[PDB]
Amino acid sequence: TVKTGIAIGLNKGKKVTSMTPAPKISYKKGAASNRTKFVRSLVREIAGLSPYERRLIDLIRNSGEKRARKVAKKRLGSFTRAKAKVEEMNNIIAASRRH
Amino acid sequence: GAYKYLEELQRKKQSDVLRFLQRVRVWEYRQKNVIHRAARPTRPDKARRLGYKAKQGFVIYRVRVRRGNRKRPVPKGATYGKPTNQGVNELKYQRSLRATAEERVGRRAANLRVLNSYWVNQDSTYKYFEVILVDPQHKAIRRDARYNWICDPVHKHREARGLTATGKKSRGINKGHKFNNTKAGRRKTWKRQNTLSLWRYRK
Amino acid sequence: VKELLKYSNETKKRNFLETVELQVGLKNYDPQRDKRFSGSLKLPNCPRPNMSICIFGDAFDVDRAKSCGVDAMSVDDLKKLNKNKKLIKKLSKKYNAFIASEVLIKQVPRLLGPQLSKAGKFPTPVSHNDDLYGKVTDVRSTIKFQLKKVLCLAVAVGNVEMEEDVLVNQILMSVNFFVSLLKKNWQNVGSLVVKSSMGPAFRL
RNA sequence: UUGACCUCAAAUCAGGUAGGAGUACCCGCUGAACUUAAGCAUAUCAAUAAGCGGAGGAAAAGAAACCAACCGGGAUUGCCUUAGUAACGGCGAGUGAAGCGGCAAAAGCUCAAAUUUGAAAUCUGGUACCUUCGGUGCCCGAGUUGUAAUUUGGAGAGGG
RNA sequence: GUUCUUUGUAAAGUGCCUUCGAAGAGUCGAGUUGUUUGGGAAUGCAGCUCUAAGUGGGUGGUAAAUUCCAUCUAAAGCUAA
RNA sequence: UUGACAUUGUGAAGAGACAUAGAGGGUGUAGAAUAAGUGGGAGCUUCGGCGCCAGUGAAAUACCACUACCUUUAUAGUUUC
Repeated sequence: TVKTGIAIGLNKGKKVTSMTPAPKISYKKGAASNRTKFVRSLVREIAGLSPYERRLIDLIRNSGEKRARKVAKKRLGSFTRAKAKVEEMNNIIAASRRH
Repeated sequence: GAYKYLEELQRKKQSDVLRFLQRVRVWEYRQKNVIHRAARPTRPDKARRLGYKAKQGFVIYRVRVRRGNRKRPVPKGATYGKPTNQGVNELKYQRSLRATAEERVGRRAANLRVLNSYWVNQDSTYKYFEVILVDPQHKAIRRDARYNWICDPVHKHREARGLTATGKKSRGINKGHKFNNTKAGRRKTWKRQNTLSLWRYRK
Repeated sequence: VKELLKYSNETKKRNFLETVELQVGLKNYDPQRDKRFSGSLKLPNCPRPNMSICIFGDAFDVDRAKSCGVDAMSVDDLKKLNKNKKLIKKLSKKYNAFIASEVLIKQVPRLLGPQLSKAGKFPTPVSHNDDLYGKVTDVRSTIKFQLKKVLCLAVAVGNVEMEEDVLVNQILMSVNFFVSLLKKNWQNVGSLVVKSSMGPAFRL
């Protein structure tokens, strides 16, 4: 990112020649793979949903996503987990009911 | 492998399928004893990540533990102190149900050096776990450069101390500024700063 | 995408059985409420002709009366102030200017209920006349919401070409998606049912 | 009818192992009161004594889901400094750390997650002899609801 | 130091390219109950209810939306001085 | 003791929203008349029925996208008690 070469500034640091080596294997622990993608949707058609996930999709198709994030946040945890949860259930509403 | 499948399957317990299988087996353990030997492990996927090899010396156990909290054993409610110190039903425990169950099966089979265990069932009155123990008596397990540490007296009753996973999470033997008070030997470290040490010379 | 189905491109030029020139509507899906703030109330500016012959009532004076007979409709002056005062409303909309705001005192008695006059809420008075004519006959789409969460407008024609009307519904997929308030729901570009006035509807 | 499989049994069958002691030093759970605040109810004492359970000669721990914001350091511990500070607190009495710097001391790793599948190649016990902490023939069973070989992110493997 | 069996159609190490590349779930977290603490919109820890994901998740000592950078890899274990 | 939730499930009736396609009726006086009612409309169509350049009102009809207000009007799946 390059520094200012001085004590402070928007870049508080020293102007040194960067080496930057090949990054670790501990960076792609969020990698899915064909092994997982496969089984994940396979066991999902076998297990399916639950009672909270049933009235969760009928909350979106009946009301909205602002209201469905307002339920799953008290149903689960963070607003970050709520964003991810609704993305999932919407690819099941569009790609199952229409496709 | 069946492990990759069985593993993610036991993560979606919120499904109607697992809750039927559960209802059957939970009643089954309920029609047994409080402590009894289980012939075959129900989760060889979770059992194998703990360290499971099918053969002589591998004792699987089932525990039917009660829940709730710890009611102080004072007759009538007899206390004697300060109100902040005078609690009764708002009393808990510094240990988890998991950890504690392992300790009771160890007072039973003391010739065995228990490994760990995992959650299997639970309704409301009881909680259920599937324990794993190893017997350092068999030459099969006595030798082998995989379990040698067990046969030594340094691994005699790991659950009684908390040298086990659940006990090391409760005992807080973790890295961090949040686990600073109890990094390793809460009391030793406590007593460490509570020590007034002076050299031959007073600086 | 827009390159596949008709939408406003190719496919529906084997479906029409009419002799006249009709304008097609484009239905979109955008969840909004019953209040007075959530919605896309703007003016989606199109580039090329929509051939919707909505005859005007352009009244200009001096050198603005001459630059009114090429791309625009009716050519009028400042003498035609007592022209449409009676009962005649043979104009979908009008268009005044800098020399017609002083003559905008006698063209107000018969244009109140509907309001097709030249006010200050929907752009009518301009000194650049032969510039805003390629925005009213070419059609700069008129919008104004009612009570529910759906909305139709206007693009162009289908008796022309393919890559000349693919830029007409291009600055519309980014115009009813921007003014569309932050008080809306899941996807501002979803359900697409494109019905003209005789044939079937194609979806994307 | 004969023979298995699953699960639960019986014996003075075989072969083993457990309890109790001690408890100076270490690892848990439970848990005080006195005292102080010139009273005393939070608080402090104290996360102490006793009590209950577990070890060894040290013991526990440990190779980061760490500490940092450096031109970043780099498992555990101990000592000097930090600093009696940051913070805590009838913001009261009081209580109360850490990274770093210096240094002693210094050690690394292995299991699940994979088709050995052109081959359960792996291991117990009996019994024969022996070179007897152990080697090897022969016979059962374990065990395929998964034992060797290989590989644990710092990678690394199927291929060439 | 002296001496006996060839370890072996054994294995280890490196160089180039391709495909890939699985890293522990009634756990994490959250609300709340209580407790310990230097921990202050909650320091850890246990209870009960809810109940996760994979360009993911933990943490950046003030809660939160929002767009980001750093930084590692829990939920298995073993080791002297 | 009282409420709440976990434990804690299978149905039946009765009221009942909803996702969905058809259908249906509302400004009483004028305009022979069925108006909160918008945009396209001179034609959609082997007819021509209305139209319509026309006309009246607070407001023009088949060609009607339904973008609608509305239906405790019939249902192909779930729902609160």
